[PDB]
Amino acid sequence: RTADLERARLGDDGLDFQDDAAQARAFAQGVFLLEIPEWLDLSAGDRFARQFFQGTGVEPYGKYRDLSSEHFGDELLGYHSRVDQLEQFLLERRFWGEVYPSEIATLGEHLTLLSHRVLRSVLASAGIPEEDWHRASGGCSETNGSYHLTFNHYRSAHQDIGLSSHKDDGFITVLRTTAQGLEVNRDDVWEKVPVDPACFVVNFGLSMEILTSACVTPLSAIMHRVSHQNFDRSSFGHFSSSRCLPGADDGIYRYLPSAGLERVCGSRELIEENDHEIYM
Ligand SMILES: C[C@H]1CCO[C@]2([C@@H](O)[C@@](C)(O)CO)NC(=O)[C@H]1NC2=O
Ligand SMILES: O=C(O)CCC(=O)C(=O)O
Ligand SMILES: [Cl-]
Ligand SMILES: [Fe+2]
Repeated sequence: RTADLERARLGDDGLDFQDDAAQARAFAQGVFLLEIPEWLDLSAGDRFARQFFQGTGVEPYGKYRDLSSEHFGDELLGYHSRVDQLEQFLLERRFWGEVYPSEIATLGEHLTLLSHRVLRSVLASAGIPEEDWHRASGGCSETNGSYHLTFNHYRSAHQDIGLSSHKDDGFITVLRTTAQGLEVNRDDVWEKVPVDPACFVVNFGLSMEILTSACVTPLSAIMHRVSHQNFDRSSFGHFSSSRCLPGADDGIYRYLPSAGLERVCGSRELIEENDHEIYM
């Protein structure tokens, strides 16, 4: 029914779970709760998620409904109506300063540095050598990855599932949710993720699963979905991927213990393949 997730916070040494066993469960499941720093203001992001889809009559964020992928030269970006209840606004970090409201780009930057700290804690626990982190993470072990700040709205009038079962593409997703609907399939049973507006939900994407698939303790990309919503719902997430610019793709790698990194596919290629199976 309801998943019982481990809870972590970022501290002086990195990710702090209650004990080492709890960290191992969290990383093995591929999903856990992360305490939101008390200084971090999420209210503008919350408002953007409630407004982005409403058009230019609605201030200050409704106008982002009018920015489609054409305006960015990148089919992933801008406003997208999906086949499920979900509609989205997606923007990669290279456009945040120019295109997002200033306070929304600020939020994106805070989340990038928090996620960077989360990812480095995970890479260390996997025993991957530090000098391989940059290439293994497509730049996300520093701040050279591809980062999408993505706003979600579930149109409860559409007779669809909220968002189909899927795995995220990348290494780390930091998910901000304040209402029921998110479900996870940790072990062949769907379970509700408990709502705690004081925590983010963190999960691993396909790139984390590929990277660690040959390690002693492989880490999984959690299968998750959003159930059919009878009232409206919104949320947003920060997604870290191997640099996947249209002209500069850092590739997707698997770590072979005692050997090094082996290339599996392209970063954008993984995203296109994954977006395909999610929706059709
Ligand atoms: C890379 C980018 C686009 C790909 O789509 C995802 C995907 O999780 C989803 C469900 O939001 C697309 O609808 N969203 C992102 O922001 C990012 N990662 C995803 O997996
Ligand atoms: O809205 C949610 O809670 C989840 C959204 C999600 O999983 C995604 O956008 O990839
Ligand atoms: Cl609509
Ligand atoms: Fe997701």
